Amino acid sequence: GLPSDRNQQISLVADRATYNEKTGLTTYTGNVVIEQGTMKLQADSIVATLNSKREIQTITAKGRPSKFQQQISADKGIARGEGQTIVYNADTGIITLSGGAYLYQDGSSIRGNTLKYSMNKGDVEAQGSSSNR
Amino acid sequence: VPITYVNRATXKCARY
Repeated sequence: GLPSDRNQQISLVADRATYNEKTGLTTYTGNVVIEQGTMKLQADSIVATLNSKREIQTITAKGRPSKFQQQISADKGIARGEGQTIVYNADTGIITLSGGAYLYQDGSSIRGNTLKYSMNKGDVEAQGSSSNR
Repeated sequence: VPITYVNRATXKCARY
């Protein structure tokens, strides 16, 4: 699009970035991050799927480790979500720890099967374990 | 609200 950048709000930064012409996607690599709020969505690599509106209909993330962080309080700066792969509803602000998952905050962490990330006074309570790879 | 696509390797930026 034309220059408008006095009105930006989201920022991604990448060391290797690629469009995906024959399939509409955009794919990013090299310790990449997308920022807007306390949701510290870094990875190595990000696959942004998008439609006719340039609307980013869903995003997939991966790295070594696979995880993102979040800032919840000035002391509770340390919350995070990890899993076998990560997929993100940019359509509603909710991240999903795909297949098998781990979720951590100060004083608590929970792990097991696939789960959607929480930002309220409620947990997932489902329990198990999963290997690294 | 809009997206900034800023580059390492180059110190430049992009949009959609």
